[PDB]
Amino acid sequence: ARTVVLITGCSSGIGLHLAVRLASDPSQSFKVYATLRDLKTQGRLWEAARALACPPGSLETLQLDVRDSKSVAAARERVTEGRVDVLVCNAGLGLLGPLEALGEDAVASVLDVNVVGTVRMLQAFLPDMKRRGSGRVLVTGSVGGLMGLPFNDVYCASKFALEGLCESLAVLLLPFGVHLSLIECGPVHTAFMEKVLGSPEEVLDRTDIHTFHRFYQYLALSKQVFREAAQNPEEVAEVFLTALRAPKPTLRYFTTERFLPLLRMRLDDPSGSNYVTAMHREVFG
Amino acid sequence: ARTVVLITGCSSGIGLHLAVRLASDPSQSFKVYATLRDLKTQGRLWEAARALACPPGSLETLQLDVRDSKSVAAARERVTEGRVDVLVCNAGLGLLGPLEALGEDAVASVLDVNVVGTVRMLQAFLPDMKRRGSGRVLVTGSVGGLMGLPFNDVYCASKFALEGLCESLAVLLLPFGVHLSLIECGPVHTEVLDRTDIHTFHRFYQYLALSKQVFREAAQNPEEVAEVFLTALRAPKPTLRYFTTERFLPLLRMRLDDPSGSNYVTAMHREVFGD
Ligand SMILES: NC(=O)c1ccc[n+]([C@@H]2O[C@H](COP(=O)([O-])OP(=O)(O)OC[C@H]3O[C@H](n4cnc5c(N)ncnc54)[C@H](O)[C@@H]3O)[C@@H](O)[C@H]2O)c1
Ligand SMILES: NC(=O)c1ccc[n+]([C@@H]2O[C@H](COP(=O)([O-])OP(=O)(O)OC[C@H]3O[C@H](n4cnc5c(N)ncnc54)[C@H](O)[C@@H]3O)[C@@H](O)[C@H]2O)c1
Repeated sequence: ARTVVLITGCSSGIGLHLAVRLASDPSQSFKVYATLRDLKTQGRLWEAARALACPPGSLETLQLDVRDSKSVAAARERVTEGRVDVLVCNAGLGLLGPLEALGEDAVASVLDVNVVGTVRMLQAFLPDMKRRGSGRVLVTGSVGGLMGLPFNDVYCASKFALEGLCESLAVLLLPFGVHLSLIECGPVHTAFMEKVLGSPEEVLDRTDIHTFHRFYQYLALSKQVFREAAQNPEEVAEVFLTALRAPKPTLRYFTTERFLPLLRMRLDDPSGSNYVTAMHREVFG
Repeated sequence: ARTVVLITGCSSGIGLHLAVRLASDPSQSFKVYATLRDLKTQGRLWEAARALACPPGSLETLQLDVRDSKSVAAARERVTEGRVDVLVCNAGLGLLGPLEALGEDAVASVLDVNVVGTVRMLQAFLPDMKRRGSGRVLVTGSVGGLMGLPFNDVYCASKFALEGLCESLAVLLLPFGVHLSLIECGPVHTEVLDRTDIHTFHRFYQYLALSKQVFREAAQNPEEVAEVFLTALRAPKPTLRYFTTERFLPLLRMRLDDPSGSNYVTAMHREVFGD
């Protein structure tokens, strides 16, 4: 087709869905390069695609491991049209747990994938859009990049780190015609969190009884939030899509006004003391 | 003495000035574990402290490299007292430039030192505090951790990573007696050509030039920053943030005013590039 979109992190969730929405889109507009970290895990994208009947050629998958800077370089050359209209930054990793119980390897893959991963991504793909003076970069936000969430500290820094990188490049990209937009999402129903929790034992050995106590409390709180407010991957799909569509795009797109109030309280209290109060209260009463 | 403080990056700047000020406080109450990356760079500290009259024993130095879990562990192991009343997470690194011009290694070091290094201290030190149900963590934050800066993306992400990381413990730690705080700072005294394209190149150079003017306009002294740390340190109800200046408050308030990030991007693009 004609608008060339490239998405990172597609064997499931937001990537998968964002991918097949676009490949299936009726106006047959974009050609979607669904990249997966490990190509062996692609059957789900494929059925998805068939399930919505993406016309043949509207979608190609590639292997892209955001950890691997050659892997990135590699994907790129495999893009036939010699351009990327919209480049969607989506690969992520979660990390839930008492600060002092997280593995060193794990704090480093979260920041490698979440932060270094978007960095390596944008580095490979931004240059050429700057040249053409046209280009669109979409980056999956998280409420956790705007406000701090008990027991998700490392995850929070990466989401927070992502707004640091983005609003920073946004100021420089203005005049190029390359538009950067983070897509902040609240809880999305994808099993991003299924991949996230060690077991009681781990937690147990790893931390104090008190803290061990606060974690299940959050855990039970979060679940309830989840079950009461998560959106579907297809909903969020639609949000990249609109921002994607918009002719003069803002820096942020909300997938929900859900947390809006709370994001305001923050902004309204610079000592950051009020927000802490609430969160604390809302999470542990 | 009694308030045992452990502080990172102290051979120069805020670490040096915070380390000694404390050691020489007139209430002769803090014990200062000033730690450095290379002990072969510790003259000024000792010189400062010697020149400042510090109670014999009030100051000591350990070799910590926040990039090394094992180096973090031993420093910890060297705190004879057995508690840590004030842990000062201060070690940081800048990284500047055209993003597509930054090397992978520079990028990962700034994330290792600025972000993974505060994770390490915190995990070395918060459990004991939780236990005591007492302990203050002051963290050296930045302005660039508060809002985007052209040609500083990695840095800004590291510093923005700090905020969320600290903002996150701030909520949990509440109940255990521990308090966390970032001393938000402004400027403080103390391959490109090949890797980027023309337009990006000039902006880059335009940015630099203006930026060195503003630093000299803005830059405060370490002496001043340490005074904010100290205030914070005495706050019975110490907030999550403390600011060493109000130059960046307006901009701050702007940013929090338009959630879509649009105004800021404009204001700031404007500010760095006039025209
Ligand atoms: N699930 C939620 O509730 C939620 C909320 C807001 C934002 N997010 C963000 O959305 C994105 C996708 O999350 P999801 O909910 O779809 O979870 P998911 O795990 O279902 O999908 C994430 C995708 O990227 C991943 N990925 C991990 N490591 C990778 C690597 N090295 N290279 C390439 N890809 C890698 C996964 O393999 C998967 O393909 C991430 O940025 C996540 O942080 C998720
Ligand atoms: N100076 C400014 O204008 C300014 C602005 C805001 C925030 N900051 C922050 O101040 C902190 C550093 O103070 P500075 O800016 O005066 O820097 P500096 O370069 O003067 O500080 C040097 C000290 O930290 C170093 N260091 C580097 N890696 C280290 C590590 N892994 N462990 C321990 N020490 C390490 C050296 O050992 C030395 O001990 C960082 O958080 C920096 O981001 C400074």
